[PDB]
Amino acid sequence: VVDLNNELKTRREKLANLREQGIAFPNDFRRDHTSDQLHAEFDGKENEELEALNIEVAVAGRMMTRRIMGKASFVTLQDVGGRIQLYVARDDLPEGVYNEQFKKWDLGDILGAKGKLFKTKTGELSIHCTELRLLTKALRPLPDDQEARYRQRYLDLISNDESRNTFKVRSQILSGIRQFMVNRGFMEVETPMMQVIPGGAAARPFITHHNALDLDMYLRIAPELYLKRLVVGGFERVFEINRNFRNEGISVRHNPEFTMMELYMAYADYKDLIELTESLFRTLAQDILGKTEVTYGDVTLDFGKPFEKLTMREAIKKYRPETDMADLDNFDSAKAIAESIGIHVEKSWGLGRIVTEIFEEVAEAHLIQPTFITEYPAEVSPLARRNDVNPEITDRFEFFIGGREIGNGFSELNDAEDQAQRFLDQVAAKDAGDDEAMFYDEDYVTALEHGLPPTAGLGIGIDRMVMLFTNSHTIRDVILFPAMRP
Amino acid sequence: VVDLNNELKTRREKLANLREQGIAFPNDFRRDHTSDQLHAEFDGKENEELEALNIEVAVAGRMMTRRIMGKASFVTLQDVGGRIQLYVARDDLPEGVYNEQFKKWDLGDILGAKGKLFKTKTGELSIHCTELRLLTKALRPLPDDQEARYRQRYLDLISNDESRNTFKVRSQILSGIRQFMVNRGFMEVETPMMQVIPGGAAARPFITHHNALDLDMYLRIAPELYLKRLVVGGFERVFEINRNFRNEGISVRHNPEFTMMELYMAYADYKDLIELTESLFRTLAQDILGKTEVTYGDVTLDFGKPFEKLTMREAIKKYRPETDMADLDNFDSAKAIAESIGIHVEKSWGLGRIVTEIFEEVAEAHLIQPTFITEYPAEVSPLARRNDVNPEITDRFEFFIGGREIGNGFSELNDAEDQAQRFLDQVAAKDAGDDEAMFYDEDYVTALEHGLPPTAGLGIGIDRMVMLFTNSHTIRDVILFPAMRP
Ligand SMILES: N[C@@H](CCCC[NH3+])C(=O)O
Ligand SMILES: N[C@@H](CCCC[NH3+])C(=O)O
Repeated sequence: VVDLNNELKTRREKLANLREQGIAFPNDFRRDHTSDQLHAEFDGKENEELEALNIEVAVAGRMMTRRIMGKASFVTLQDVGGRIQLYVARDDLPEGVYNEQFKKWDLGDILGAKGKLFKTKTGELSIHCTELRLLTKALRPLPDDQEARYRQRYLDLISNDESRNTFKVRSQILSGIRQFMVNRGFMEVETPMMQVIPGGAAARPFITHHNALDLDMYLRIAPELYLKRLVVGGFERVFEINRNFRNEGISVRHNPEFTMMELYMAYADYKDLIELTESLFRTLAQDILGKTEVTYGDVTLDFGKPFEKLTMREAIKKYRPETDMADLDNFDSAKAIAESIGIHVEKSWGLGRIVTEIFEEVAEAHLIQPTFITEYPAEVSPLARRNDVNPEITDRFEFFIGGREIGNGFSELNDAEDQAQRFLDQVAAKDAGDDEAMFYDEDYVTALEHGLPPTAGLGIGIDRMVMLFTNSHTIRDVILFPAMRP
Repeated sequence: VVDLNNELKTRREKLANLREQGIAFPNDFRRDHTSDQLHAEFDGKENEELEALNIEVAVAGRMMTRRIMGKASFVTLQDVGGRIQLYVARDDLPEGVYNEQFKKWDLGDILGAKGKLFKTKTGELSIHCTELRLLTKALRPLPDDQEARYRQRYLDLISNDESRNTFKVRSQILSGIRQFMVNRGFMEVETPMMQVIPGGAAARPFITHHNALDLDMYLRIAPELYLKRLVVGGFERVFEINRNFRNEGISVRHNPEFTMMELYMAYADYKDLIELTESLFRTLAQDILGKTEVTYGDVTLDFGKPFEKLTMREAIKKYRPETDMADLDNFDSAKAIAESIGIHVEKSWGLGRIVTEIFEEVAEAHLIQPTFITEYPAEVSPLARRNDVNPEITDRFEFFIGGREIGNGFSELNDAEDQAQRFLDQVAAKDAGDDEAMFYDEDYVTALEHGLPPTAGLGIGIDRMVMLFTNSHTIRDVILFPAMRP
């Protein structure tokens, strides 16, 4: 309440005094151990050992908790790898430090300590300090909606062990993805974030202006088209992990800027990539989580049993059994069905979009276990190769875990004449009402004209993947600094 | 001249015919070797061996060159890892293929081939084809200012072996940087690209608007301030490799969006990072280039001899020996010197800026061998810890190789009261004429108030590093898709 402004004014005056005494913010203390290391190597030893071993250490961290017992105290110190106990004794430190200084410090303050190890009555490992000092004065006290954890992630990180575990694991996932890709000869590239024409996905984009060149640019909604140019140029196995910016809304399972991986391999089809995705997940879970059966909320995600495969038509029939599939071949009856399950059909929608929507509604949520849905109507797949036997559908697949879309992949359209026509279609839909349709891209049609080998491309939502790997149930739990509404 | 439009119209009609015959863009051919692999494992064998070994292969690539010799031909095929020879014989292929098809294909076309290996009269390894077919029709012919190589990098990549070598090595550098960092316990993070207030460097930024939140955002000129928040939160060894966007101009050694690495380690100072940089380069060169002495243009960069260390004052005196250092302590005389060497002094400049400028001019170009310049006036170092003995300078360093700045690092300012005052300074300079000054950042002052441990941070220009590693002499040689003027 008002506790805070007193805390501020006290911590304030304490610093102005520290300045008069000398150098308030020293940067010469050097530690040599972190809690996790100390615990790891020494929690298996007893006090008869330690006293005789006489192993001295130096550590630094944030003073979390301090139990003052007159002429001796106990402080809990928290560093990058955990918390460690300190026994602070007035006579075992230099003269005056414990009284004129230590007792005058505050919780939140960063300290440095050095002393021999031992174990307290409780069995906890501790450092009997011979030296201890203030490194950084916390002008503000430790912490105390749940959106506070997102406006000031450092506070959350200091407090919540799980967050720090979550992100540590995120790094392990990326590191493991890269290790995996390179092992299959994929080379990582960096294409532009700014683009003169945005594309490679369906989304309203962010506009920016290059002051100098008098030119509007765009934050990339996807790097797809540039990565395919690299395949034209002869990089036959490229992948890229980085942002995309979609001017959508901050609806919790969304963030305006997220992390995606795209990978392309020439002389392969969507199947080759379906099978690649399997190994990616099944291998990462095993390596990063030890087990193949993985707990996510109420369910146990079985990454060990072969991922399920259904075509869209199959999925529609499986989750809406009363469905007369024959109605899905006709426009009026398919619109009837779509509206009978409560979908508002846009004026710009054609049959394939309607069917795709119906699938979205009736089935997506039920795909809890790792699932691949295949064979999408051409309409909704502007960059995908047509199917040989049925041109009305494309060699395309989506991938779902936990009722969410974790992946997307297809046999690439390298038919430039067709690719250009699908752009005109996308441009028509845009004029017709679709704020998410694609822009026509001449330079790309051209790149294709020079020849794009047959190729299969795969996109994967890195954030959502981490969620399923760390048991997070909002994307804001896997993004260090989510975009917060003012 | 007009050759092109004939080539187009011919390649056009050839495709319309292919469509009538069947599926023009097949995606079922599967290769099993790349040129580099074939050359690597088989260029050490003679023809008496090969004929008896009878090793069959399948490959695919772009038809680069075709010497038609009547009832037999030779084609050069180029894939991700090089070129490989094909012996195409009318009778050794299925009936009709060589005449009704092969001879009707074009250069640029992507093909797939299968056949037994052997060696021609010249000693070159080749594939005596039993099967060969068209995968992708090149509706446009192969290639033929030098800016063409940048407007259509796929063309350049197809033609120029060195480009493809350059980028392959870039990947190796990044991969090696990450390997290096993680080996020292650094954890990689991803902070925002969009930011409500831009900062962490001096540069005019790119503005964008989030349509929904009615809020202007900015492309990050640097991620510095967010990475330091992570150190407040307890990640004591973080690093991040990703873009920065500076609304500068496309002046060849610049690109509006480039790749930077930042790394922070708590309980360390600028020295600890100077020494880290040494190992980074010396180790990468050795690993990636085999040698420590490395050729760059006219000079041999000696990464083996200990990097040179000079303070700015030292450097000024070394490259302008007639300089009376005493004049550098006074404002009018230091401005006199600056203007006597042809520097226009801005109305908003103070002594430290003037001296820094003088250094820039007189010395930067001469720093050819790996060099660290230390001790920068406070004025030009808004986020750096003051020096204990001399508050007028900061514990800061720049790093130079080849007359260019490859690095930047300092002991971090964790004095919130001072940090806020330096912002007011930056805000003053901005109002006074500096299009590159910093914005005031409240949320950051606050993060510091909660306490930032003593820390040292290091920034490194990844692109410029690659240049020096691949002998490129423009940044546009290390960026797959440089920003080209319309
Ligand atoms: N660009 C796609 C991912 C790759 C699709 C296959 N070419 C997306 O944003 O979903
Ligand atoms: N943010 C700096 C790099 C890190 C400086 C040390 N904290 C730059 O853009 O040059």
